[PDB]
Amino acid sequence: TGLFVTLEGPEGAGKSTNRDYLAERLRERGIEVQLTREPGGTPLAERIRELLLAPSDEPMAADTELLLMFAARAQHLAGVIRPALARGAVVLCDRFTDATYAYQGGGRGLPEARIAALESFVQGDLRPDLTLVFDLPVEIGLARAAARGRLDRFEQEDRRFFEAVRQTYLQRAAQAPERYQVLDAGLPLAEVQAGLDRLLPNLLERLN
Amino acid sequence: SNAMTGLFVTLEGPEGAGKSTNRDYLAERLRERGIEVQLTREPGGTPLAERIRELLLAPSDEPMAADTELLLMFAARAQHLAGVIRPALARGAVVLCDRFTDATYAYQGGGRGLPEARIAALESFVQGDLRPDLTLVFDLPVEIGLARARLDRFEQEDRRFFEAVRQTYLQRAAQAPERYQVLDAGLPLAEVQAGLDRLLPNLLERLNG
Ligand SMILES: Nc1ncnc2c1ncn2[C@@H]1O[C@H](COP(=O)(O)OP(=O)(O)O)[C@@H](O)[C@H]1O
Ligand SMILES: Nc1ncnc2c1ncn2[C@@H]1O[C@H](COP(=O)(O)OP(=O)(O)O)[C@@H](O)[C@H]1O
Ligand SMILES: Cc1cn([C@H]2C[C@H](O)[C@@H](COP(=O)(O)O)O2)c(=O)[nH]c1=O
Ligand SMILES: Cc1cn([C@H]2C[C@H](O)[C@@H](COP(=O)(O)O)O2)c(=O)[nH]c1=O
Ligand SMILES: [Mg+2]
Ligand SMILES: [Mg+2]
Repeated sequence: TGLFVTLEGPEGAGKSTNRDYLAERLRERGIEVQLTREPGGTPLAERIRELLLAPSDEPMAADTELLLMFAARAQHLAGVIRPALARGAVVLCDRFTDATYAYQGGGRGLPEARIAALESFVQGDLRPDLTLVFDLPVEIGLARAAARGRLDRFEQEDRRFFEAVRQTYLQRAAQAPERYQVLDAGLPLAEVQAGLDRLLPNLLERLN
Repeated sequence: SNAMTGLFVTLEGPEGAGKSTNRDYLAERLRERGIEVQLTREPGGTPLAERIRELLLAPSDEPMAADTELLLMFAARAQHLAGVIRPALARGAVVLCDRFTDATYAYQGGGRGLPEARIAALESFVQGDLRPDLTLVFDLPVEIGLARARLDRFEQEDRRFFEAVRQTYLQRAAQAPERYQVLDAGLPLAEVQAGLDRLLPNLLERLNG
């Protein structure tokens, strides 16, 4: 009886920031909210995250990257997301399978059909009830993120990779607007959050 | 490098059957004949695949979902295939691989109860049409193997789990006998190894063919 909401977008778009904003808006209204993120969300899934992000002189096969992302997702679904939904909680999840389509499909060039096969394999028919896409020019997000220290495997990638990621998110949202809301994350944060405030009534609608 | 066909041999069987011992025995016999061998094992075989092995085998208070276990096994396999197995086959090596996808059917299918069709789907997903040229099944009563063998996640399972493992290997071998050889791993090691000596000419025939 819960509601599954995911947050998506390029690096530095404001996913993590706005996850916490939405959580407070919901919690102050007396709603139980479970916050989580991918890859990760459980101790084992966090170990898989570490493998996915750590640079190595050994190149990771694209299939390995895809399978690890879905292995972490399977564990996270079983351990956190499904139990929260069964409790009737709102789950706010920072990244989910749209990120796999964007990064592994758009970025890595893996066929959409292969990603879809694993989506069905891991999730069955489970999909987010609502996905918020925080869209902006990738360089603006990269500048906000201001990566410091050793870059992780995805931070190592070039602009073409991240542009493909961005465009894949937009393409997927355009094909199923009933499930997606695209926010202009290039707006000042106060304006992005006003946009979120305006979606609140509907979110509650889907929820109840 | 050299561009000739190699041979993909896998070794399978219940816990303590003698897979690892006999992989090394075969390696020594082939190297005595001056044949290039690539030794490897699963899950593992590359730095990343070995980190995945660590997650698969280490006990934890957090239950690992069966789907997670299956996907991790195949993620390690994808990396291993790309990094070690395919290149070895392309340069004409005999790959001697301690466990491969038959173990997935046996442990994740027989043991865990995951549907065979789901494992088959991932097999095709990860391997395309690639299968071992020869799979050696070291078969014996599970209690004998266990009495040979701190325990990892799989070693902690019960006897019915291990019987399912054993029987799954035998079933798969019976269905595709052109690809499998079942050895009686309950014999003394020297007799198991005499059996391996006896099959070496056929192994070499597959390598040359
Ligand atoms: N609309 C915005 N305008 C200006 N700065 C923002 C905006 N959204 C987020 N930021 C800032 O950008 C940085 C990255 O935000 P973050 O939520 O970590 O992004 P993500 O999780 O999408 O990578 C943070 O310092 C955050 O305060
Ligand atoms: N046929 C055999 N008879 C007696 N002992 C054996 C035999 N095969 C292996 N062993 C011993 O049993 C133990 C497990 O062998 P190992 O090769 O590690 O098995 P596996 O890799 O199949 O678990 C080792 O101590 C090994 O020397
Ligand atoms: C969830 C998910 C994340 N990723 C990447 C996006 C990010 O670069 C990284 C996670 O970083 P993040 O926690 O800051 O969002 O993992 C994928 O490539 N595929 C996926 O399915
Ligand atoms: C290769 C593989 C191994 N396993 C298990 C069998 C063993 O208990 C364990 C590997 O340990 P081992 O080195 O002794 O063979 O992994 C699976 O469950 N599925 C697989 O696909
Ligand atoms: Mg973030
Ligand atoms: Mg062994």
